[PDB]
Amino acid sequence: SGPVPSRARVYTDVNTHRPREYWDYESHVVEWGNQDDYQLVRKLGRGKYSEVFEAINITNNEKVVVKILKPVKKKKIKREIKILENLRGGPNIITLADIVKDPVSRTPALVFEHVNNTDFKQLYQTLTDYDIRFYMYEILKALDYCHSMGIMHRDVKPHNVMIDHEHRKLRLIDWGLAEFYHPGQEYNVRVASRYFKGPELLVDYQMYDYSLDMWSLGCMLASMIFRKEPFFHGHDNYDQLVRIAKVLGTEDLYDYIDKYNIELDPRFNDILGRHSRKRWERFVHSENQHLVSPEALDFLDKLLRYDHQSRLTAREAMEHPYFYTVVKDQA
Ligand SMILES: O=C(O)c1ccc2c(c1)nc(NCCCCCCNCc1ccc(-c3ccccc3)c(Cl)c1)c1ccncc12
Repeated sequence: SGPVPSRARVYTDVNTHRPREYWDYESHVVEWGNQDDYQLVRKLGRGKYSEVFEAINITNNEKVVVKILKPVKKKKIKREIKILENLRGGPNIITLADIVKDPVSRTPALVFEHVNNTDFKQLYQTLTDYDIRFYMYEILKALDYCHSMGIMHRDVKPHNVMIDHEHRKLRLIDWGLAEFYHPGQEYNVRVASRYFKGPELLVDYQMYDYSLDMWSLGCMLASMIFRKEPFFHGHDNYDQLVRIAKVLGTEDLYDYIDKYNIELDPRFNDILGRHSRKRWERFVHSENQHLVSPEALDFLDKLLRYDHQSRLTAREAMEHPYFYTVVKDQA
């Protein structure tokens, strides 16, 4: 008869109450600066939609990052631009500094603030239980902010979180998959990295909301405190749901399906099976116990839920006991 609809249980109407121009990005007009103000120094990394360079602004001699965009639909470029401008200034959101086009190739590029990225190779062994709480809280500062601004990020993952540990500075980057939230809108489920896709993505439930981001955050936290990168190591989109089902159990998954009347792809009909809801203690071992704790496991369990309505919000997460220590130190 159809899927049951869903509404975000926070920030539901934030966008309706704004002027059309806030979220109607398709009609945004963009001011292309001259790429010749910036000279590229070196390639800092590529990806599916872009390549990133360290660059220098020749007018003020300042270090900077230029993100040249591989061809995407014109709407998506305006979308990312509109969203960085609405989010500009917000806590731990990367700052868009300029929007330039190349003179000859006419290909567009966004110019961002430079962040001395701390080497994550040596950062994986000098990570204390406090540092994970501290930097997890910084991510929620940014997630709660953009959720409160009506924007879901949809691509939270390690490669999209930068840390300058020297100065305890964190930045949430790549907003090219982010969208505005609009009650009742149906979204594209083919988003995010495969290991961070939320169950609502894998069962093709299009009416999701900010809580999508909390699942991803739960996948990161789990890989951190258990030192298992990635925590749900599926071999494709279908098996990714099975890898989740082997940890969360099937009983809750089929409950979720019935609650929202989601019709399950028949490809799933013979690979899910019957699996119990495991206990988090299974994943705890000598090399990772120094980060696992009763609070962390409680906080993790309240993030990784099938039903997107029941995951904590970003604001609820900050008020969890897991962060009681970093919240007092910020005083
Ligand atoms: O496209 C954009 O908008 C954009 C904007 C600006 C920049 C950009 C892209 N790309 C840059 N270079 C790409 C490098 C890859 C990121 C490295 C991943 N970082 C691991 C990592 C560590 C620790 C944790 C963690 C989590 C929880 C608790 C403790 C630690 C996590 Cl989760 C991940 C860049 C460089 C310099 N300046 C600006 C930008």
